[PDB]
Amino acid sequence: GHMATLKVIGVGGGGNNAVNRMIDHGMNNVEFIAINTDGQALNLSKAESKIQIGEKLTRGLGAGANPEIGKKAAEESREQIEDAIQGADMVFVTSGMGGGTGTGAAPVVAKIAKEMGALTVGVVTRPFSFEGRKRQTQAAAGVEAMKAAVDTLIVIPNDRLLDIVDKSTPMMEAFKEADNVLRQGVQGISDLIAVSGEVNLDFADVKTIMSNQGSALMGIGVSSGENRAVEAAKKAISSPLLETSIVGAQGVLMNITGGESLSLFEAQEAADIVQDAADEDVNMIFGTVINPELQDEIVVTVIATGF
Ligand SMILES: Nc1nc2c(ncn2[C@@H]2O[C@H](COP(=O)(O)OP(=O)(O)O)[C@@H](O)[C@H]2O)c(=O)[nH]1
Ligand SMILES: [Ca+2]
Repeated sequence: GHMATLKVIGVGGGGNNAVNRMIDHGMNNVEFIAINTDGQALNLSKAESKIQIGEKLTRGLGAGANPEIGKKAAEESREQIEDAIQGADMVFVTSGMGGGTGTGAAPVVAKIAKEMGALTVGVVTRPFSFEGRKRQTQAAAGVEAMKAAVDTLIVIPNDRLLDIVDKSTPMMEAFKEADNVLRQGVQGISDLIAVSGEVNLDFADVKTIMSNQGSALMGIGVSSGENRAVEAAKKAISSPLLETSIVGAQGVLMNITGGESLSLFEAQEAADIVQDAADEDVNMIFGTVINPELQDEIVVTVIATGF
């Protein structure tokens, strides 16, 4: 055996910027892979592994808003993509839908990951409405192709970022908020793999919840004090940036981490928050971790599928 190998793959411009920001944030025990047609951008990537696709197609330029070029680029470079993926137990593919490279290449990358045996999760954005109808239609086709290629898919409509900014919030700060969805999803899985919990969840439970499902939610909530478990649970399933909310989820992996004070009653409260918000008879895979380093803080991690 071995400790489950996680890789995060950015595809196209937005995907590679997300990768750069995650690397800078400080994510460890995860392999980052940068994939792009655009050689200028790739040269500035902080990823250990860089794959320039479509060298013969684009000659180092981007795909110029043509998803067919992105797709053919990924197909041209299938063997480099396979080699980069090799060894992964789980692959996260992140990309902004609507352009030429991500829209076409990301679903090929996802297909390669899955056909190689990796549990494959996509986290992708839809374009802002101000970008126009063609962009939205191209992105929609990209989303549908991603859905057909991944085990689970998380979609972030960029329009939702307009819900969390004020008129002065810098664009890059809004982009960082979107980054949180993938980054915390990855970190929650990394944490599950690395610690043997008092009620343990491991990579086999992640596979059960995420394999061949469709839409997904991945969230984390942290709270302290009086109603900390309910508050943390509510935060975990809060989805202002998510196309897919908790509502309708029929399978949930939920892990609760706390100090020695973590109460049985609290654990039930948190479970009930998730079950009630889903408004379904949820099949739960429940975990608990006692970290005595923690004091009054409680952390609730949720992965929801089965929509
Ligand atoms: N949230 C977010 N969205 C992005 C970012 N970069 C690009 N986008 C979105 O992604 C779409 C495609 O852009 P890009 O990834 O550069 O295109 P590509 O390189 O040709 O695949 C754009 O239409 C934007 O909606 C980013 O850093 N954050
Ligand atoms: Ca564990």
